[PDB]
Amino acid sequence: VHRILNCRGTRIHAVADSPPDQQGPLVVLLHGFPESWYSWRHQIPALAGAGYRVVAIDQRGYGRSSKYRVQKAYRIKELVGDVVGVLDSYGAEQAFVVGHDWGAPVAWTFAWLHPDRCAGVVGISVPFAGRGVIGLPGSPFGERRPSDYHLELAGPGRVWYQDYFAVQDGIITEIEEDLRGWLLGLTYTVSGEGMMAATKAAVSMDPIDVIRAGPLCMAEGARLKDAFVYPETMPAWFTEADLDFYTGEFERSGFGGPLSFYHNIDNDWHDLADQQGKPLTPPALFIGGQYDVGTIWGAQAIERAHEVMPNYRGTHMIADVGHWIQQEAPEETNRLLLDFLGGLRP
Amino acid sequence: VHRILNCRGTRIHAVADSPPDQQGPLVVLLHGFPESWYSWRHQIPALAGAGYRVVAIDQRGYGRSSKYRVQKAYRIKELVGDVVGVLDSYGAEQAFVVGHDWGAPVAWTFAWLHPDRCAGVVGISVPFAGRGVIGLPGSPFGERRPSDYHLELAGPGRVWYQDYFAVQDGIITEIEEDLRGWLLGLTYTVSGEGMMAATKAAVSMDPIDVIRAGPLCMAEGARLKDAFVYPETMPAWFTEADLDFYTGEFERSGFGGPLSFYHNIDNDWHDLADQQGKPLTPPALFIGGQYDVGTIWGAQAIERAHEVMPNYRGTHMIADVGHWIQQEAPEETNRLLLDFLGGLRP
Ligand SMILES: O=C(Nc1ccccc1)Nc1ccccc1
Ligand SMILES: O=C(Nc1ccccc1)Nc1ccccc1
Repeated sequence: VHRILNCRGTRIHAVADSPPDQQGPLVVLLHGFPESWYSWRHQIPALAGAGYRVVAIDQRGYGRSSKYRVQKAYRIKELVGDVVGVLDSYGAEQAFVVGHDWGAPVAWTFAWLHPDRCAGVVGISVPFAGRGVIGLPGSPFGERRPSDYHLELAGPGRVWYQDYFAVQDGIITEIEEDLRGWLLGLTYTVSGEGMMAATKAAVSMDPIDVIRAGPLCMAEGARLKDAFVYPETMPAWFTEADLDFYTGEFERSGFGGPLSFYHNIDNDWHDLADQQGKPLTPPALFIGGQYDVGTIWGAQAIERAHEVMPNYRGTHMIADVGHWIQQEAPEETNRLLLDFLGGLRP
Repeated sequence: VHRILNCRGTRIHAVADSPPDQQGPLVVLLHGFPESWYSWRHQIPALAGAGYRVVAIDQRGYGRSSKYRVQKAYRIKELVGDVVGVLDSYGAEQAFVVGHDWGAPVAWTFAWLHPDRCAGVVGISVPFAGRGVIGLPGSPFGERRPSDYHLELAGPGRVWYQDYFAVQDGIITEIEEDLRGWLLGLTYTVSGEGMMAATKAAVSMDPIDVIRAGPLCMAEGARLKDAFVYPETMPAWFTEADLDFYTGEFERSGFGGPLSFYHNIDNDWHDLADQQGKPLTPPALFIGGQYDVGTIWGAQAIERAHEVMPNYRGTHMIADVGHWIQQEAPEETNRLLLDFLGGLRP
C-alpha cells in the first residue's frame, strides 16, 4: 500500500490500493494545504472497491516526499510534472485526476496542459481558475495580478493571509509555538460547524467585502492564529487520532515546502499566461461545499465553468459542509466521484 | 522515553532515560550533520545505567523538532538557546553537555556563554574553535573569515563542500534523486573503513593541501555525490536498519534546516566576535578519531586546547575510527564519557 516513486529525480511517496488483480483505471488523488495522502483515507477503499487503481500522494514538500528549499521547486508546472511522473511510474497513458484545495489547481493545470494524459479531472473546493490558480470574488480567472488584487482591494491596514503565508517567517513562527493546536484551530475555523458557528453569531451584503471582516483577513502586525476558533470537543469527522496523524506529519516535514506553494502564486500566474484562452478539454467536474471558502470565493469562476471547459460534466454542491469536503462528507464525495468515473471511459 | 519540549516557542523533540527514581545529573546529547537523537542510541542506556538523566534531542530543523525556513533561525546562539530551553524544561540549573559534529560547536558555545549552567562539556569530532565554529588547518579559532579562507586557499577551480552546502540548491537536488543512497555514500566515505580504504589506495605531505584532492573538495560544477564511495556490504556498525531509520527521518524532514546550519557559519563567526579572547571555563573534554576529518582539520585547535580552556581535562583519540565516532566506537566512547562525568560534581 505504501509506495516510493521517483521516475525523474523527485521522490514522491504514496498510498495505493486496487483490486487484487492490480488492474483498472488509474485514479490519482492530490491533497491540499495543510494536508496529506491521509486526507483521502475515506476515498481510497471505495475507489479500490469499485475496481480502480487508486494512488494518493504526498505532494513535494509534504509528508515523505522530497523537500526542496528553493522557491522555484514549488511552481505550478513542477507540481504538475510530479503528477506526470506518477503516471509514468505506473506506466499509465491516461489517468483520472482528483484534486482538493491546492491539489485542485494542480489537477486542473494537469488537464489543461496534458489532455492526452487525462481521462478526466475533478477539482474539489477550488474551481478551475485558469492562470489565476485560485478564483476570487474579483478575479475568477486571474484577470488582475494575484498579489496586486490582494494588497489593494482587500484591506486598508489589513493583510491577505496568502501574502502572509508567502513571507514564510511570522507564519511559521506562529505555527511552531504550538503546531498541534494550530492545525486544530485552522481545521475547525474553516470547517462546516466552525463556519456555521461564526455565522450563528449573526449579531448578507456584498461578497467582495465578506472576505474582509473574515477570519483570513488579518490586521497588519497580528497573527492569523489570533482569529482561530477552537471546538469544545473534537468534531465527529475530525478525531483526536486524525489530528495526531497530521500533527505527526508536519512536525517532521515543517510548513516551508507547503507555504512555498503560496509564495509562487504570482509566478504561476505568469507561467500560465501562454495558456490563457485555450480551453480545458478533458471531462471535468467540480465539487463544492456550501460553507467552503474555496467554493464561495470561486463563485464567479463556477458560474463561468462551461465557458472554459467545453466538456464540463457539472457543478455539485454538498450542503452543510465547509472546506475539508472529502473529510466532512466522505460518502457523499465518494458517490459523486464514483458516478463521474463510472460514466467515463478509461 | 519520547518527549516533546517547548519552553519558549520552539518545539524540541527528544528521547530521554534515567534511573526509575528519575534522579541524577542531567546529560544532554547533541547530534551533528546529518544525524539525529538516534546517533546516541548506544550511549543513552549506558548513561542512564550509570545513574544519569540522559536527554538526546533532535536539533531544530531535524527529526520532529520545529522546522524554520528563515536563515536567522539557524544561527549559533539560537541553537544554543534551544539547549538552555532543554535545561529549563527539566528545571536543571546545570547540565553536562555532549556534542558531536555540528552538535559540538553548539555544546562548546553553550559552555562558553553559559558557564553558570554547565557542569562540564564534551565535544566529539569537532574540537573547540572559538568564533571559528569549526577549526581548520589554517584557522583553528576563526582567525580569518570562514567563507574567505574557503574560496581562496582551498582550490583554484574547485569548491569547498561547506559553501556548496550553504547554497542549498544543487546540494538538495543531488540528495533528493536518491536520499537513502546519499546517506549510505556520505556515511561510508568519511567512516573509518571508508577512509582507510581510500588511503589503502596509496598509489604524507602538507595537511593544508590534503583537504584538497580530498572527497569534500569538489570541482566547480560537479556533484559532491560524485566522490562518494559505497561499501559492497553494510558495515558492522552501521546496519540496514540504522540506515532505514535515518532515511525515514530525512525524507520527512528534508535537509533545508540542517544545511542552514552551514549557511550561517560566517554569520556565527560574526555573532561570536564579542566573545573572542574570553576563556571557556567549565570542565572541558574532547574526543577525536584517528581518521575523522573533524579531528584532523582541527589538529591546531587541539594542540592549543589548554590555552583557551583553562580547565581542559584532556584530548582522547580513538584509533581506527572515522567521523561517526560514537557510532563507530560506542563502548570506547561510553568509557570516556563515563570517566569524565564520573570524576565530576553535578
Ligand atoms: O488557501 C487555500 N488554498 C489555496 C489553494 C490554491 C491557491 C490558493 C489558495 N486553502 C486554505 C485552506 C484552509 C484554510 C485557509 C486556506
Ligand atoms: O562538516 C561537518 N561538520 C561541521 C560541523 C560544524 C561546523 C562546520 C562543519 N560534518 C561533516 C560530516 C560528515 C561528512 C562531511 C562533513
